[PDB]
Amino acid sequence: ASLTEIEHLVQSVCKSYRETCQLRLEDLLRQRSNIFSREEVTGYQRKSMWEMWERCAHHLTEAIQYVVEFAKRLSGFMELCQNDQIVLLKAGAMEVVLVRMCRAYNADNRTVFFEGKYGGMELFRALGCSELISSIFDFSHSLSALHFSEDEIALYTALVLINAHRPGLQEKRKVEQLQYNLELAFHHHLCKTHRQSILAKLPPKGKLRSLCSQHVERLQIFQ
Ligand SMILES: CC(=O)Nc1cc(-c2ccc(N(C)C(=O)c3c(F)cccc3Cl)c(N3C[C@H]4C[C@H]4C3)c2)n(C(C)C)n1
Repeated sequence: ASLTEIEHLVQSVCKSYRETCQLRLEDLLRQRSNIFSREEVTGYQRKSMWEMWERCAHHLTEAIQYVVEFAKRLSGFMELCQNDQIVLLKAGAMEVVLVRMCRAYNADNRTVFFEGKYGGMELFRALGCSELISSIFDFSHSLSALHFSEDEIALYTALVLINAHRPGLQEKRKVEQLQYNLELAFHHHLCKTHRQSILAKLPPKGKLRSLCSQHVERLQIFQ
């Protein structure tokens, strides 16, 4: 599986990402100045956990939808069997959602974009999940320091999803072979862009898994 050919793989992945990222980077950057007032924040803090949750769960389900679209446009993903398609999405999707959040986060003032404006962690107080929210803000913050280009995220999240060590896989070797080509592609694009430095700054092995184990833990869905 050759080199001119991983060059096309890099371009292609980067395109799928761009075609499924839901909010454009430009808009997020532009809207940074648009912050929630002291009153608009109080409004959100007054609502019940249940209304926050509805709003949050709808935004998540749309985001997952986009992640699933992204996967479906990566080379070879659609050629894997259905059970394997599912096992990779079930295991990675919310991890990708989480990494995609860092583009909507603003290290200047510890704020994130949500429903048309930018807001600190206190916006989400009726959820009663200060610990979890707070550790999402910290992961988003130490990711914002890498100044991850859009293409690096696309390649990195392609590797979040395409992972042959997910328990449950049945054609492991065909996943391995997609994963390998994607790893080379990321490496090679880092070398083309002089950005090899970022490989050592990326989430320690398992930081993402365990933040997702913790996140998936709220099924407020049950009620
Ligand atoms: C336009 C818009 O608002 N989009 C939007 C909003 C959310 C969104 C949707 C849901 C969440 N929250 C709050 C949760 O994922 C969540 C929950 F629903 C229940 C308990 C704990 C958590 Cl973190 C958050 N958080 C978590 C952390 C406070 C920041 C932003 C963010 N998303 C995600 C798909 C990226 N996209």
